[PDB]
Amino acid sequence: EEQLLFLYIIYTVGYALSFSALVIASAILLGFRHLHCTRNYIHLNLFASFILRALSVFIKDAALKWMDSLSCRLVFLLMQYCVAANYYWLLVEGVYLYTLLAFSVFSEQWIFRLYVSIGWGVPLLFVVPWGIVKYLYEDEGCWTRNSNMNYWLIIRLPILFAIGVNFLIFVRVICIVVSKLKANTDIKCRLAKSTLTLIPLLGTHEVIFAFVMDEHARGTLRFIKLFTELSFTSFQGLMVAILYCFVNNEVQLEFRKSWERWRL
Amino acid sequence: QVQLQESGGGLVQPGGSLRLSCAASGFTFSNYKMNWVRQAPGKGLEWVSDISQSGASISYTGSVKGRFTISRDNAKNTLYLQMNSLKPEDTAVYYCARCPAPFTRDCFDVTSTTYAYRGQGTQVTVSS
Amino acid sequence: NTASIAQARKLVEQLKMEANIDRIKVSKAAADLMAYCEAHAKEDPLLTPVPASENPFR
Amino acid sequence: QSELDQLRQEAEQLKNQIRDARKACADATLSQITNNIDPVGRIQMRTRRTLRGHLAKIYAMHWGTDSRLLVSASQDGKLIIWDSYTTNKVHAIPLRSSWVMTCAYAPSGNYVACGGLDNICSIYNLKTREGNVRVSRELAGHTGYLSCCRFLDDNQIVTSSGDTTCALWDIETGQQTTTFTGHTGDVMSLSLAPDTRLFVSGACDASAKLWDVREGMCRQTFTGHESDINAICFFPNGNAFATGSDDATCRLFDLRADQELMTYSHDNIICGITSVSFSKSGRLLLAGYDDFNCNVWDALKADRAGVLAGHDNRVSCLGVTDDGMAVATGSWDSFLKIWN
Amino acid sequence: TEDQRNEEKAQREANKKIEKQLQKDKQVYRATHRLLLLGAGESGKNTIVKSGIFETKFQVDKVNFHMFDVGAQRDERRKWIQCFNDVTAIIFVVASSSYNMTNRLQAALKLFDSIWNNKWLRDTSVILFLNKQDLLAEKVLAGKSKIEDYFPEFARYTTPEDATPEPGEDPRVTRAKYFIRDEFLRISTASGDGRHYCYPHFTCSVDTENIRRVFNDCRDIIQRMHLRQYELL
Repeated sequence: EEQLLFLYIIYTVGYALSFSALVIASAILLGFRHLHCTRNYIHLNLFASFILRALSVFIKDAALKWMDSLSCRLVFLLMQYCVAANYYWLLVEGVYLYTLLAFSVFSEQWIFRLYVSIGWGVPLLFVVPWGIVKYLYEDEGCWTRNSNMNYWLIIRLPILFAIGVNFLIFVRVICIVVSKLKANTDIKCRLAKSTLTLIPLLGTHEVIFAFVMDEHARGTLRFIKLFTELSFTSFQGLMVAILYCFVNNEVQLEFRKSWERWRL
Repeated sequence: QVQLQESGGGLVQPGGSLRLSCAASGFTFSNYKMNWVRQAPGKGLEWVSDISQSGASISYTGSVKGRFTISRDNAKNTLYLQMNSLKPEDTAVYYCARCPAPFTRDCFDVTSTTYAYRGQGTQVTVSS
Repeated sequence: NTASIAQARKLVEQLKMEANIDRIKVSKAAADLMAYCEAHAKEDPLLTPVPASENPFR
Repeated sequence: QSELDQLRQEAEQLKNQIRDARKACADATLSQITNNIDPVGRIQMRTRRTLRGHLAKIYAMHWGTDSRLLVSASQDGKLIIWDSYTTNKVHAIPLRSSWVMTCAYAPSGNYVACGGLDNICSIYNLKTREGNVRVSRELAGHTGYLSCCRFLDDNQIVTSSGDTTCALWDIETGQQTTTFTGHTGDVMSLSLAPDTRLFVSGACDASAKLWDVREGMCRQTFTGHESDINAICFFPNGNAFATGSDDATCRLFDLRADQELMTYSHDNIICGITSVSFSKSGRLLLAGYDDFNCNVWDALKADRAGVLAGHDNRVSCLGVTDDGMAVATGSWDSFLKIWN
Repeated sequence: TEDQRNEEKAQREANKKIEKQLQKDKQVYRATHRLLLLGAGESGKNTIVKSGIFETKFQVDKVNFHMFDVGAQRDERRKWIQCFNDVTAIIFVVASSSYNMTNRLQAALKLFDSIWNNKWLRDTSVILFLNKQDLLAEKVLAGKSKIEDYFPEFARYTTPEDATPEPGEDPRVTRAKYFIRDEFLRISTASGDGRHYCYPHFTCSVDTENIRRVFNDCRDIIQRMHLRQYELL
């Protein structure tokens, strides 16, 4: 049992640190009033999605510790929505970054409304029919348990489609970055840093882990693969928060200016 | 009153040597970048050389590179220009011009036709 | 020269006009400025922060 | 030419005579006259309003004579008249040329003026003849960019331009009635005297000139600054004025003493001044800076009293209401802030 | 106090109308790239573009461009050049056939250096047009004028290995072209950080691809600024 308990402590501290960093980053972004911009709004929405997913995981943990008609079914429905909304908000800011780089015409309010719709409403568009099928066709007392693979495809396919589209966007952005770097010696270090900062933002660790590590093979590698995967999904929120709020140059200048005004 | 008086010019044989001085007053000398500008007869103002505030960054035009030596003394508020190998094409009125603003790296309008912060000029004639 | 003589004459005559003016002592001008500053100190909202009752920006 | 040489000799002799005359009047300095005056203390003004709506940087603002309305000009090609009490926008005038560098509000409140890289000063009829705001008159005499403009009244306006000249205009005829020449550099700002009989102008030659509006001649020339003068403003008495230049200093000149009284500078300030203004009593000198703050100076002493640090970009303009109630600052971050 | 409430309601309605108009104005403003066309009187920019300031609007690939040419202004620029700090790019046109005819090329170099190091222009990119390429080629082929006379470092300068010349070009013409380009790039790279960039372009006064060059340079500038906002570059 101690083998899984080592996974539990990292899986919990990772989600705690991520939640704390995300709420701090949301406070910082919502406060200075000079960072108010469309990309920062999308970053705040992504922070909210990550916070909601962490809260859903903590609710699942509390329910497991406590342990059936409406509580178990409704919680699982929000569990699936929180996961789907977080994944689709990674796509939305992936699409927005690609839109900025390789598009010209866009109406700010129109595109922002469309991105909010895709980030929030679209995950609801396939989670609810999955809930309807779960409640009707198999009529299980709790939706946590799964019985047939086809009915789960209502959830997995949109998430996989989002992950694939976001990976394609990541590839295109990396190509653009390397093309820019070529026009400017030591381009490898800059490219590696850019990719390492872009990975948590676009959530491309899933496809990389699925490729380089094979899920079909078990053994001693199963513990290592599961450990690294769980640790990375636990620390993804913390990494995003650090990289796009704490080490952000604009945020550091805002903090320095706020401290300088107090000194005066 | 920002005043710049340059003295030292005059008639000199080809291949001769002349030293141009520029006495400055009315501003903090060490805070500004100085320039030397000349106007050939019948032509416009042409930039010649400049020296930074501390004197550690010196630039010349190609025509005089290796021949002219700009120098400044912050204590005496004086700007110098040493001339070593004069040519008939070097005959011009030489102006001691100051950059418009202190502590800046850009130096705009230093060769403008009507530009304040420039001396009256000293005549340098090279002939036989 | 050809045309700089005209602007030189203009500068000389302007300097002549500016030189023949009446100047007062700097101490007197300083005293007058000080007197004006004190005679209006109670009518300067920026000097003494006015209470918010009659401040239209609170 | 010997004629030019002797003319220069006469000019420098006259300058020496003027310098000697000014030196003889410097019996005592203003710093030691007001040494026993109690310090103003610490001035702590807060931002009360933040006017948003401009897309690009702001070069000029002008308070209304009612101390409530103000007009601002931004490079997006817009004139906006604000209601500073309620932050509501009253008018939003689209400009024919987007490179506006100055704006003036008429004392009667019936007109606003603007100009810039296009050498035209445009007068706008604010009062609704039929409901809208349109161009009333365009003044196209100047051969350089318009840097400042101030209404003497309706139908009279004084403009300073980059062609080193100031002009006096008749709005109905659209023609210059007087041209003020003598500056050797771009004229950056002008300030009208309280009686509107004289005005001072600061130019890029480190000189300020006192002009006679009626006679169209330069009465006095003031020197002492080391770089281009970007701002100028009379003391409320009318016998003195303050300047702000790129040499990171503010100076106070006296008309009657015909020289400098005080210098307002600090070792930690190495950026130029973009705008200056006095308080209602003239005890405080407010100066905007290239760094994003504004400094409040004692006028009778050379010590700083407070700082207005609210802007995220260069402070380009500022002004104090006619009743001295508040001071407004424009900036390149496209925001106007009301301080109190 | 009902009159005060009515006046406040009317003021709020007027403010709402003004903000509604300002939204459309902002949408138009963000979709247009402003350009400052700068150069000497004989640099050839008058033919390239073919009152205090002149204005021309051209649309490339459905993208709006707003290029401003400075007209009736004095030769002193240190004050009105600050109006173009937020411009998308400054198009600098230089007559490459002026290294001897008044060292106009040195004056252009000094102007470019002043633009590059100005504090308010330290975020604006420069599209550099080395104009009059045909005249420079014919002057180099004639041999009457020697560049080393006014640029002594040209004697010891070698054509860079990455230099891609036109098929029918004398190596001397290519060497002169790239020497002038590197003369500008020495200033460009001396203190030019990632804030702003230079885009050299060997152009003729009559080239149908000049608008395409400007479009590509502006697209690169926008992409670089977007990538820097995300701290990717």
